[PDB]
Amino acid sequence: MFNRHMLFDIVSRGSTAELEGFLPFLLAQKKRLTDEEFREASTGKTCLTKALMNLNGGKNDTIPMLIDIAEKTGNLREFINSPFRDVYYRGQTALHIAIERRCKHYVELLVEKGADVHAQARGRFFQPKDEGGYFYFGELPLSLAACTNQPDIVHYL
Amino acid sequence: IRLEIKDEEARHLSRKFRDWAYGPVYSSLYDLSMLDTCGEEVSVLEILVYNSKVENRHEMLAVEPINELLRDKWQKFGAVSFYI
Repeated sequence: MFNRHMLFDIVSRGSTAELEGFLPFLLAQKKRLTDEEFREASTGKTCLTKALMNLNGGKNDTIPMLIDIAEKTGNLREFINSPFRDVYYRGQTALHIAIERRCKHYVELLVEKGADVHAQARGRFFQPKDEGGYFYFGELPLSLAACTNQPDIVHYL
Repeated sequence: IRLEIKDEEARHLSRKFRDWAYGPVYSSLYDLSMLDTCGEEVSVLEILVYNSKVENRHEMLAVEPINELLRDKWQKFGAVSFYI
């Protein structure tokens, strides 16, 4: 459809045939992918961040496609590097989520299209247990890959 | 108490759940359906203390949720009732 609630669902459905024709649809109504409304007003969760949460065996084909639509609008260093705008999960990006669920194929895709390595997930959730958070890793994706028992991203970063 | 059913049709009566699994940290979820009966007749936990005369009640309180369920209402009611 032409609204946001259809688009945030089908990405979790993972059906790229139900996402056709949206790239010149943004050519018609001049809208960017992270302009005002195709992003959560409470948190800042975008379509690419939603794509990495719900996975189909750790594989969603919308992930290179959401970068493809962002390339034509010219937001490759913005649609990837848009952190969370909330307070509790503040600063978490899509790079933090792909390292988290061990999508080594998709970690390589983010940096080659342009990803900020030094994005800090400095939210109140990412604090130590004395400060109120549940898990601490030093706010860095290089430190996150060491904390997830995965040296394979550590070789790649 | 540790009841998690894979059949996906008898799912609404399952007891143990999985909220979020961010790597090393798992977020389990136990239902307090009959453990702390607020406005009901009689509870599970009451029979563990007031009614059961079996020797195994020391081990039976050492199950997973009740070790943390008793620490819930101790932190809320212990410091208050002592000061009174």
